[PDB]
Amino acid sequence: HKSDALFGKHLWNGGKKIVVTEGEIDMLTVMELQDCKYPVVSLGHGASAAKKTCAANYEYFDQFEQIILMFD
Amino acid sequence: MTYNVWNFGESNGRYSALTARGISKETCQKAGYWIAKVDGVMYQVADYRDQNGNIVSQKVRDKDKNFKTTGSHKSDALFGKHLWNGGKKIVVTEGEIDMLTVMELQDCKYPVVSLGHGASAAKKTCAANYEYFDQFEQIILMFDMDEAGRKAVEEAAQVLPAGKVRVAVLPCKDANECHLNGHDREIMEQVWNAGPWIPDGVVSALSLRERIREHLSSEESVGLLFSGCTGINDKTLGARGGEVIMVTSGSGMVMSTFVRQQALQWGTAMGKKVGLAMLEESVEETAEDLIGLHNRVRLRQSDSLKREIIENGKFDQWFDELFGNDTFHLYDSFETDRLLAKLAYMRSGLGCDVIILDHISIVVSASGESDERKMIDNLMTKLKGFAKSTGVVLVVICHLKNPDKGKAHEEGRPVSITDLRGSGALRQLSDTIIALERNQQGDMPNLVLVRILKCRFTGDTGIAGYMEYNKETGWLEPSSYSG
Repeated sequence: HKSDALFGKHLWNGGKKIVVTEGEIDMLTVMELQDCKYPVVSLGHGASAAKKTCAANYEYFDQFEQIILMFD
Repeated sequence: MTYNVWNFGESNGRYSALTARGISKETCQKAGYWIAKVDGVMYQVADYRDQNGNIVSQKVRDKDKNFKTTGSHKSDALFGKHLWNGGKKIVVTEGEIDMLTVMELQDCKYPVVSLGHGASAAKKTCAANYEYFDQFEQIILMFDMDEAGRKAVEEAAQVLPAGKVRVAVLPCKDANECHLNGHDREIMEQVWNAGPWIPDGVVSALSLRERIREHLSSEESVGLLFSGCTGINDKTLGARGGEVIMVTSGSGMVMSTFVRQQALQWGTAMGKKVGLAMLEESVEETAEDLIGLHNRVRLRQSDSLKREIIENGKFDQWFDELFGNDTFHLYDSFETDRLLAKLAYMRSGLGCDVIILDHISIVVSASGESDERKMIDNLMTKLKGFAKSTGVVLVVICHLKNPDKGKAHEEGRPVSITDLRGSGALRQLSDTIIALERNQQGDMPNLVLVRILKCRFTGDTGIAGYMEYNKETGWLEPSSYSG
């Protein structure tokens, strides 16, 4: 479980907008409500490792136009 | 083991016309798009076969927009592939349905295959097939007309053979959206004779019509008029968005007022939201200086009046008056990259249209590096980038190095672009250069001159008018003056 883990990450390479949720279940949620058509990933160690997991992924996230942090 | 390939007949198969898509029955029949129905529900089955003819895999659909993939869908799957072994030209579409489309419009006489995992696996599916595709003279990539769809094309052509690739350009999302009442003839004009490219920054003029039109209406000739000296305006035609205005001069606080004044009238007379990064002074401080300036009184510079308006309610009144239109916002301090970022969110987040950055001379934080000569330039660019990239108006204040030649700055001495600080970046990257001179020991110690030192948009430059300091109100008033 590397310091840059994002659950759902492999689904999206680019886009106009990517929601990023705290945990896996919440990702599953946004992935519904949207009929799984847009991007959602969840924090790999979520909660506390928000800073590390994120900066580990600058490039990946910059692939999208706006990053919507939907945390607790 | 892996999901068995779906037997035709076993599953109640029919080669029926897709009435929903304008694909004929005869069409589905040739590419191998058949309609089964197993255990009750009716599925759409796409038959992927290798060049040898044998069915290697299936991609099955149900109504609601689900899937089910039979056989072994290898990393090189091309739907339609088995139909063409050679040719003068082969269209390559994103999905099965779009393949069925080109296969129509052409009476199924020429070659079309669709990507096996299409969308995202454009690079892999394609390079897997170098040999197969090289069997044709030119490869016409007819992918989706969106974000990821142009990307697909790019990654595709990269791995595809030599000077054969040409990009398809349709009026709508995909080749089928076109067919589904619209422009069959638009698809056609592409199959024959499409354009060339895997250029991520090269942009043929033709392909700019729309971007241009919308520009012409959006952005504005007489952009934001300098205040306090028609002249500045006459010669520069204002501060057009995405420009980078650079105010400079000698000891000029004159300079820091001038900018301040502008901030003022842009954020009040005009509707525009100003953003201020006054790196010299505090955020409280500059706010005061605005309020006082807006009320034509030297506010900070007076113990008595401060007290007076705090008590007589005039402060909360003036403050509301000036500020309460959420129009001014200030960067408040205590890096380069770090600054630039803040400035950006002013633009992007709070969406101000002017950012005034008072005093470039202050670089600040990332210390192990030589000449401010060099670095001044590095910043300069990021700024011009920020500017043009985002269309914000960026006024940038900047202070002058000091002659070594005879007459000083307060001796009026005029300034040239050579006279310029930096080591070229500003002397370059800036669109308009306004300088202000002030011979503070002379005939009019309060008279200040305004050179336009440069102005891309017009190139009309030179002396552009005079102003006079009212030591009393604090304003750079406009003045009568010439020869």
